[PDB]
Amino acid sequence: IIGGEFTTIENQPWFAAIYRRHRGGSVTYVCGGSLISPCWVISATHCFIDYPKKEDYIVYLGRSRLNSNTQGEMKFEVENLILHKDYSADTLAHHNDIALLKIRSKEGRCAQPSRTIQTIALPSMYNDPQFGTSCEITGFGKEQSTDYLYPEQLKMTVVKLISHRECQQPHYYGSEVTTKMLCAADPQWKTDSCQGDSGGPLVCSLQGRMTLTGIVSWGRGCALKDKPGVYTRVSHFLPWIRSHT
Ligand SMILES: N=C(N)NC(=O)c1nc(-c2cc3ccccc3o2)c(N2CCCCCC2)nc1N
Repeated sequence: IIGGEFTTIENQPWFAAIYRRHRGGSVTYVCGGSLISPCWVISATHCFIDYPKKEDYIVYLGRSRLNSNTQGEMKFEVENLILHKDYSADTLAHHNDIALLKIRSKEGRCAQPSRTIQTIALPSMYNDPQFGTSCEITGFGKEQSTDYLYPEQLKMTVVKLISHRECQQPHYYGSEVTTKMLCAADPQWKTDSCQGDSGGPLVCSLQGRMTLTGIVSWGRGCALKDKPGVYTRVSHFLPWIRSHT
């Protein structure tokens, strides 16, 4: 997250931290995700497509820091890793960039909700907020495009939904953005998602309820003028989600 503010998991209790085990033993951060039911985390396919073996991954819920344990956190193995069959990537865009992780503990349990661990509601079909609506994004991604390190503390920021009509402008993304994507950005371009925020939540208030509107997917750079964050449009994938859970 470029700009924004540091936060703790209580603020975004559905946020899932996804890591990969390396051949050799080291464990590195991969991507964010969102808990949509006790046994299911939703994320982005591009996070896993290189290393698509479920045994390689560790998922934490209730975790506020990248490389230290948070009191009350829970750790899971990935029982199922479900990537979208119609995934495709070009130079920039990732199409159908959505993935489901079924989580199970060593002792065979799913998430136990708590102050730090809660599910997020999915939107109703083809129902998104109007453009200009402020939404929140959360993650452990880079604080500056040029940084080598990820932040140790979770962050969040606010971005505003941009219309399909504005996003498709040539100086924005042209035809790279589809109707199954959403664009969001800061009016000054000063705050944004970045590398390591992929798979995390874009959350909007929809009919007086915090709702998973988008999943962090791609962008050209981070916090660059005329280059919004692009998000998988969750309200266009409900049959896929319902079917695969
Ligand atoms: N909100 C956005 N505008 N953009 C995004 O969400 C986004 N950006 C980048 C991004 C591009 C970039 C270029 C130079 C330096 C750092 C960079 O990070 C990104 N990476 C991070 C680069 C490593 C491989 C993974 C792709 N993923 C995103 N999902």
